[PDB]
Amino acid sequence: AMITGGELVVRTLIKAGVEHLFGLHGAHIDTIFQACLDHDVPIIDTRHEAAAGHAAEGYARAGAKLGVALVTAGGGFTNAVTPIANAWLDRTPVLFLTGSGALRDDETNTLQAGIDQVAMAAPITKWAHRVMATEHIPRLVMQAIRAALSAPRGPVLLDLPWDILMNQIDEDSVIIPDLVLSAHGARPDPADLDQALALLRKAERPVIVLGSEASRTARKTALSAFVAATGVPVFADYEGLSMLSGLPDAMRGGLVQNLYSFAKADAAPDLVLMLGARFGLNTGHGSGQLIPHSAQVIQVDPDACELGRLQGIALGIVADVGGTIEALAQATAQDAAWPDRGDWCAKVTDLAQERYASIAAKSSSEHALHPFHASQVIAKHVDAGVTVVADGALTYLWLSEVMSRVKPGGFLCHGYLGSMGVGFGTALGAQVADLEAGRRTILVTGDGSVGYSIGEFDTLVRKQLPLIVIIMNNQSWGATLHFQQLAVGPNRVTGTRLENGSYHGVAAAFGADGYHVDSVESFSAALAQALAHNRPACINVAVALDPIPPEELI
Amino acid sequence: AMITGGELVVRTLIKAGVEHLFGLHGAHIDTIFQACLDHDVPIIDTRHEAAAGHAAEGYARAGAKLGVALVTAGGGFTNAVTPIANAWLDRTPVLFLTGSGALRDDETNTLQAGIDQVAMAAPITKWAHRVMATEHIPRLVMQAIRAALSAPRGPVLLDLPWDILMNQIDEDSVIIPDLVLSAHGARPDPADLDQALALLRKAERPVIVLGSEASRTARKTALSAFVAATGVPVFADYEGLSMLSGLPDAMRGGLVQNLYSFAKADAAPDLVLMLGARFGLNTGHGSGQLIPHSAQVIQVDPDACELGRLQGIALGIVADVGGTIEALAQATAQDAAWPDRGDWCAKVTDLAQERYASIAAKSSSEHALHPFHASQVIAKHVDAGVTVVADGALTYLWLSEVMSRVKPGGFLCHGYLGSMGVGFGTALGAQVADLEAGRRTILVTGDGSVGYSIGEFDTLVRKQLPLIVIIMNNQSWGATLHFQQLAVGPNRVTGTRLENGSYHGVAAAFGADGYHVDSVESFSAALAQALAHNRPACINVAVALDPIPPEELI
Amino acid sequence: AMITGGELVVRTLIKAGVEHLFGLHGAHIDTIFQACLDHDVPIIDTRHEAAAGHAAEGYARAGAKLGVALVTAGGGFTNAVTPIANAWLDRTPVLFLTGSGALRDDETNTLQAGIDQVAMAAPITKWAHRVMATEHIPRLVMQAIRAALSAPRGPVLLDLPWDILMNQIDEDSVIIPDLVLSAHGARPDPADLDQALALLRKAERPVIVLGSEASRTARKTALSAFVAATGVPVFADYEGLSMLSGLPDAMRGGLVQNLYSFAKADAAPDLVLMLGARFGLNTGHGSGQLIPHSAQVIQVDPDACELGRLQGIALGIVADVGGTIEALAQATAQDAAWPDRGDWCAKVTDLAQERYASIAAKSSSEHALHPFHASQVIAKHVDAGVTVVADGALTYLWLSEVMSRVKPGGFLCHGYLGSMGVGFGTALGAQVADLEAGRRTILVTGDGSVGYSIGEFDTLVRKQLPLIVIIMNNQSWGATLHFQQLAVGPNRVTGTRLENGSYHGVAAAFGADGYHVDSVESFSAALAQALAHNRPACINVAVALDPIPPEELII
Ligand SMILES: Cc1ncc(C[n+]2csc(CCOP(=O)(O)OP(=O)(O)O)c2C)c(N)n1
Ligand SMILES: Cc1ncc(C[n+]2csc(CCOP(=O)(O)OP(=O)(O)O)c2C)c(N)n1
Ligand SMILES: Cc1ncc(C[n+]2csc(CCOP(=O)(O)OP(=O)(O)O)c2C)c(N)n1
Repeated sequence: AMITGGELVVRTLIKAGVEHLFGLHGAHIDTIFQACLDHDVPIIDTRHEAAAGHAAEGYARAGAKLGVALVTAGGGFTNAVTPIANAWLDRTPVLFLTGSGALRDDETNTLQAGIDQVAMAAPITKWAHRVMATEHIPRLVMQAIRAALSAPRGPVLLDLPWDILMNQIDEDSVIIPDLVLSAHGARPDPADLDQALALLRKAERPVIVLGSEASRTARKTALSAFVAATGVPVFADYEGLSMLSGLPDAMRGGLVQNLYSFAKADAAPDLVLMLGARFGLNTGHGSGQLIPHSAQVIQVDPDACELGRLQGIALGIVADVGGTIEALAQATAQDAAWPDRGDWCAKVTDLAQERYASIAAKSSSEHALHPFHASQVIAKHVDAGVTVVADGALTYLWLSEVMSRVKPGGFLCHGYLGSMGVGFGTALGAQVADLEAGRRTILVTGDGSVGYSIGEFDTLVRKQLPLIVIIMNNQSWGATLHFQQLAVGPNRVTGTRLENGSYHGVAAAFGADGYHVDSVESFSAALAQALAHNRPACINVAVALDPIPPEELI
Repeated sequence: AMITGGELVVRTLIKAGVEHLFGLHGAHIDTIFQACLDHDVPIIDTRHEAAAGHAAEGYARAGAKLGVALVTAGGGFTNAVTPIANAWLDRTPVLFLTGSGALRDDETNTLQAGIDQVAMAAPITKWAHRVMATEHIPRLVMQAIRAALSAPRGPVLLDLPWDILMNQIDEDSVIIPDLVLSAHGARPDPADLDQALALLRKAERPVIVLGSEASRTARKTALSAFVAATGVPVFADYEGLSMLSGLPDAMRGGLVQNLYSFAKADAAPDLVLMLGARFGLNTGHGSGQLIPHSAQVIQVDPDACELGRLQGIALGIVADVGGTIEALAQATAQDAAWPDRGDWCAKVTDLAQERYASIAAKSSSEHALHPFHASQVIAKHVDAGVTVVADGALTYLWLSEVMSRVKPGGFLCHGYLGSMGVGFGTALGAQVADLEAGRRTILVTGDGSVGYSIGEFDTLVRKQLPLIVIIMNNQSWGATLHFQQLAVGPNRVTGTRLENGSYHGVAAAFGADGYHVDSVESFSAALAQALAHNRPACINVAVALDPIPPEELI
Repeated sequence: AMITGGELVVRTLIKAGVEHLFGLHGAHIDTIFQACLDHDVPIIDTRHEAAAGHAAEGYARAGAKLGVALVTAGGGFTNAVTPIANAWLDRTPVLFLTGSGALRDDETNTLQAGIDQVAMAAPITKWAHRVMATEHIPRLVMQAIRAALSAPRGPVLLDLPWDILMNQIDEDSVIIPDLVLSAHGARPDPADLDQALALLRKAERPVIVLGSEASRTARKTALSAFVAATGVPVFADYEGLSMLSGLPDAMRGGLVQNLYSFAKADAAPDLVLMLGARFGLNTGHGSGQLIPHSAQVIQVDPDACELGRLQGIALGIVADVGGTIEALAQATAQDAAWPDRGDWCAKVTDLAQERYASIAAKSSSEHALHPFHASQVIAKHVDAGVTVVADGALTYLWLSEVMSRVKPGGFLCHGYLGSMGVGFGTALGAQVADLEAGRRTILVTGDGSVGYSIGEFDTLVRKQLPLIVIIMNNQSWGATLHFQQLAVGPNRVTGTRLENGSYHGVAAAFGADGYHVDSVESFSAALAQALAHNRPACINVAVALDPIPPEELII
C-alpha cells in the first residue's frame, strides 16, 4: 500500500475522468507510464513531444474535453512549447505534465536538469507550477485541471520533479479529490440578458458570431433552441464553425469572413452578438470590415480585457459563453414571438452563394489542379461523421471557401499563433477522440507544413489510427512565396520553393497507404478509396501555386 | 488640439470615472501630473511610492472602487512592488501606472532605465504590459481597468515609456473609449443555485462565510434580503467583515475565527456556504478547525483553482460573489418560508460572548495597559461612521477580539502577505475615500510597523487628511519576540526589541497632533479628543508586551 | 538610400564576419531574406525551425565560430526553443534572430503576436532583448554577438518586431559598428599561474581535463607547446575531445570517462587541472569517481559559480580557457625542464587499452550486429578529415568507447540537456561549416532519435549537403527500454518499442541514398561507398538491443 508519486498522478487523472494521454517516454516520467499500464489507461506515444502536445490539443478540441500531454525533463518539455503556445492563444484546455530534475539533485549540472521550465511556460499558460512534495500531487493535479477547464479555457503546466514522482508514500495518507467544479458556466445578470434580447429584437439585420468558448462548452441543443426561436443568422470563426452544424440552413451564416461583402451590398449588420469571438485576427481586428463600426455590438466573454478590445461596444458582459447560450435559450423559450427574419436570412444565404459562385466561375483546372477544385472534392465528403483539420496556409485559405456550406462534425484550423505544422499532431489526437464518437478525421495540410511532423506516419501505423493526411502540394511554402511576389516583387522569390520529395513515398516507408494524384478525377478516386478503409493514408495532391485565394486578395 | 500621451492617460481615467490618484512625482510622468492639474483631478503625493501604492489599495478597499497609483521609472516602480504584491494576494483592484525608460533611448545605460518592470510585476499582477505607441494609450488604459475590476479583482501594471507619454498626437486621431463593462457580476446556473438552497434549507447548523469579493461589489441590500429570508448566520474573514455591518445582530457571526470553539461545544456547522472566502490563512487552511471536515461545503469563487483547494467540497460554483448574492436574494424572495433558525443563531451569539468574556476575565491592566483593554477603548467608537485599518501583529490579533461585536463602516487588516507597515499608506488612502463617505479613518498599528512609513505624518498635514494613527507601543517587534520566547527560548530574544524613540514626538515634528498615553482613562481621553477634531493625530499608547492573544496560540 | 531594418541586420552580420545563416522563411523576417539575397549570404532553409537552430549550433561547434539562426514570429520562435536550451547548457555561441509582432499593432490579437518571446528565452540565454527602434539594430546586433562570443559562450535572442524590420531609414543615419572585441581572452594572474604550475610540477600523477570552452577558442598550437613541455596526459569531456587530436598519443588520455578504472588500479590522479570542464554530468558530478576526492583540483572557468561547484578545490581561477592555455604555454616555454612522465602516460595508455580489450572480449555479433562492432566499423574512418556527430542514447554510449583511440576533426555529442533528436540539425550545420575545411560529416544516431527531424533528408538533398546519417536501429527507444527492464522489471516495457518503419526508405523518398545493413561486412561496405561519394546518405544499421554499454553498467 506504498505507492509512487507517479501512481498518485494517474489515480487523480482517472478520478477526474481522463481516459487518454499523449506523450513520449523518459525515465523521469516512467512512474506515470507504469501506473497507466497497471490501470489500462492508453498513452499514445508519438515520434516528437510536439506532436504529442498537439495531439492533446486535438483531442481536447475534437472531443470538447481536457487534453493531457506527458513529457520528460529538459528537451521533453522544450519540445512541447509550441503546443503550449498554440493552446494558449487558442484557449484550449490542455494539462501539460512534465518531468524535471530531482529536487535532491538541484544545481549539480546533471542530465536534463537546469531548465527553468515553469518560467518558460509562465507567459503562455493559465497556470504553471513545480510540485514540491509527493503528498501535494493529487490536490495540485486537480487544481491544474480546474484551471485548464474553467473559462476561458487554456493550457496549464504541472512540473513534477523526478524524486517527487519516484517517492513512495502510504496510499491511505493522502486523499484523491473528486473533480468538483460545476459543469454549468456562470450566466449574465438578468438585466444584461434582457437588454441584449431587447436589442436583438429591435435590430433590422442582427447576426451572432461564435468563437472558441462556444465550442468548448458545446451547448448545441440550447443554441438550436435560441436560434430557432429568434431566426437570427449565426456566423463563426474557424474554431466556432462546427457549432453551426446542427442549425437550420436559413440560420447558417457560416464563417465570419463571409461578412466582408455585406457593406458593399448595403446590408451590413446593425447588431452583432459576439459569443466568445474576440476582436482580432479572425474577426477583422478593429477594421469594421466584418463587424461594422455602425453596428451596435453586444459582446460576451469570460475575460473582461477582451470586451471592446479594438472597437466600441454597446454592452459588455463577463460570463461563460455556454452559460449565456443556456440563459438565452431559456429566455426565448418564454417568448410568444420573435420578429420574422426570413428576408434577412435569405440575404445572408444569397451573399454566401454569390461569393462561392464567383470563386467557382474564376477557378480553372485546365493546366493543373486548382486549389478550389481540390477543396470541393473534400467538401463532398464532409458531414457530421467527419472532423476536418486544416494546416498549411494557402491550403486552408482555399479550403475555408467550401467549409461554410458543409456541416462538419469538427473543424480544427490554425488560430492566432498560425504555426505551420501543428496540424499533424492535432489531427492524430482528434482521431483518437473521434473513435469514441464514430467520426473519421481528415487532415488537409500543405507540402511545407507536413514536413514538420512527417515521422507521425509511424505513429498512425503503430497505433492503427486511420487518419487520412491530404497534402496540397504546390512545391513551395506557398503563402510566403506569394508574399515575396506580391509585397516585394516577382524576381524576389527566395527560401520558399520546395521542389523535392515524395511525401506519399515517405508515408509508404512508414507503412501507411500512399497515393499521388493530380486531377479532380484521380483525387476523387483516391479519397473515396481512403475513406472506404479503416487505414491511415497519405494522399499527395499536385495543385497549382499561382491562384490567389479571396482571403489573400482581401 | 495636439495633446501628449500623458493627456491621453488622464482623459481615459476621467472617462472611466477615476476621481483621485496617489503617487510621487517624477519627470518621466510629469505629463500625467500636468493633465491632472488641467482637469482638476487631485494627485495625493506621498513621501514614498510604497505609501502611494498602499494608499491606492486603501482607497480601493474602503471605497469599493478602483485605486490608481502613479509612479516614475526605475526606483519609482521598484518602491511600489510591496503594494502590488499586497494587492495581488488581497484581490484588490489597483491600476499601477509606472513611467519607464524612453523606447528611443533603449539600452543606453541611462537614468532610471534598464529595469524589466513588467517582468518584475508579472508574478504579482492580473496583467502587466508596456505601451509601445502613444495611440494605444486610451485602449490599453481601459483594458487594464477592465482587468483590474473583473472577478477576482486584482492589481494591474501599465508601464508607460517616457517618450510614449511626451509624444504629441492629434486629439482627433484617437478615440477615448467608454468603460463598457457590466456592473453586474455573472451568476450561478439556476440548477447550481437550486442545489445550494436545497442544502441550505435541509441543514441543521448552516453558516455563511464572506470573503473579499463580497466587499468589492458591496451587494448589501441583496445580502440583507437573503439573510432575512433564510435566518442563516454570517461570518467573514477580515476583508468581508464590514459587509456584516448592516445585518441584524442575530445573524452576525462576526469574524470567521469565532468558529474555532464550535466543535468542542458539539456545535460544528453541518453546512458552510463560502462566498469568495478562500481556503487559506484566514479560514484555517485545510485543518477543519473553522470549516469542519464533517460539514458539506458549497463554495462560490470567480477562480476555479480555489474551489476545494485544501478540502473536499460538495458544490463548486464559478461565479461573481456579488452576482451570486443577488441571485440568492432573488430566489429567496420567491420561494417558501424558511425554517426558523433562532436557536442556532443564539448558539452562535453565546459562543462569541463566551470567547469575549473569557478574554475579559483574563485581562488585567494592573501594572500596564493590557492590549485587550486598549482594543475595547477603540471599539467604543466603532460604527458606520468609522473605517478601522489594522497593522502590527499582536496589535491586530488583540484588536480582532473586539471587532465582531461592533459594526464598522470599513475594516482593513493584513491579508495573506502579512507585510508589516502597509497600514499607514493604506489608512491615508482610505481616509481620502472616506471623505465622500462621511467616515473617519483610524489606523491601529504597532510601534514597529509605524516606522515603515512614518514620514507620511508629513503627508497627512500637507493634505489635511484627518487620519488618527494609534500606535500600540510594546517597545518591540512583538509577535516576533513572542516567537523567539515560545518557539526557541526565554533567553533567545534577539533583533526584536525596540526600546527607543518618541513616535508622538515624530508626528508633532511633522505638524500632527501628538499624544502619549498609558491607561484606559488617558487613552480614552486622547481618542475622544482626537475624534472631536478634523485634524491628523498620533496617539502613542504604552501597552503590555507579555499577554498572548488567543489567535497567537491557535 | 532608404533601407529596411532587415537590411541593417544583414549589413551588421556581414561586418561581424557572418557567412551563413540557418532558418525557415516567414513574411515577418522577409526583409532579412531579401538582404541576404542581395549580399549573396546563404540562408540554409530547413524543414523545421528546430533543425535550423540545431544547425546553427552545429556550425558554431564544428566551426569554432558564431552560429546564426533566423526564425519568424510566434511558432517560428517557439519551434527554436530546444536549440536555445541545448546551446545554453552546452555553452554554444548562437545568435537567435526572431521576428515578432509589430509594435504598432500591439495587443490586437493578430497573427503570430502575443507570445512574450524574450520572457520565454530569458532563463536559457546569456541575453534576450526585443528591439524598440530601427536605428538601434546595428548596435544591438553587435552587442548580441559580443554577448554570445564572450566567455563562457552561449546563446542570445534578439527579437525584431515586424514593423521595426520593415521600417525604412536613411542608411547614413546610423553607423554599422565593427566587431571590436579582443580575440584573446583574459588570463590568470601570474601568482595564480605560478601556483598552478608549481602544483603541476610536484604532482606524481597529474592530468588535464578540457571542456567546451577549450573547443570554442581552439588554441591548438599553445596546447601542443604546453603539453609537450610538461608531458602531462590530457583528457576531455565529449565537447573537448577534438582538442586532443593534435596531441601525441602518449599524452592523449581521451574521454574523461576513462578515469573511472584508475582508483582500483591504485592509479587515481593526485592533481587534476580542469580547463572549462565543469563539475557535472560528464565529470562524475561530485562522486569523485573520475576526479578523485583525494586529488588537488585546479579549476579554471570563466564563471566563478562553477569553481568547486560540487567538490572542494585547491585553486579556483576565473579566466578564459583559451587565454589560460596561451598563458600556460608562455610560462612553460621559459621555465626549467619538467619531470619525465613516460611511466604515468604509459599507465594511462594501458588502462584505456584494458577497457577497450575487455569490451572487445565480451562483444559478439553471432546472432545480430553488436553495437560495439558497429562502432568499430565507423572508427576505422575517423580522422582529422571527419566530424562525428552523435545522437541516440545507447548508440552514443557505445560509440564513446571507440572515440578515444581515434583523432576526430570534430566530435559533437549530447551535452547536459540530453535531448534526443538534436543531432540531425546539428550535423547538417556541422556539414556546412566543414565544407570550407574539406571535412566530411557523419551523424551516428538512434532509430528513435532520427524520427524527430527526419524531414531534413529533404534539406540535405535540396542543398546537396553530403551528410552521412548512420541509424543504429535497435527498433526501440533503447536506453529508456533498458531503464524499464533494469530499474522496474523485465515485464514492464511500455511505450519504448519502435518495431516499425523503413528509415532508408524515408531517406530515399526524399532523394537521398539509402542503405540497409545488418553485419560488419554489409555495414563496412555501405559506409565505404557512402564516403566515396559526395552525396547525402542514410545507412540503416540493424543492431542488437540487449547489450549493456559500460557507461550504463556503471550507472
Ligand atoms: C512555424 C512557422 N514557421 C514559418 C511560418 C511562416 N509561414 C507562413 S505561411 C508559410 C507557408 C506554408 O506552406 P505550406 O504548408 O506548404 O502551405 P501553402 O501556403 O503552400 O498552401 C510559412 C512558412 C509560420 N507561419 N509558422
Ligand atoms: C515586511 C515585514 N517584515 C517583517 C515581518 C516579520 N514580522 C511579523 S510580526 C512582526 C512584528 C511587528 O511588530 P509591531 O508592528 O510593533 O506589532 P506587535 O506585534 O508588536 O503588536 C514582524 C517584524 C513581516 N511580517 N513583514
Ligand atoms: C527530447 C527527449 N525526449 C525523450 C527523452 C528520453 N530518452 C532518453 S534515451 C531515450 C531513447 C533514445 O532512443 P534512440 O534514439 O533510438 O537511441 P538508443 O538508446 O536506442 O540507441 C529517450 C526517449 C530524452 N532524453 N529527450
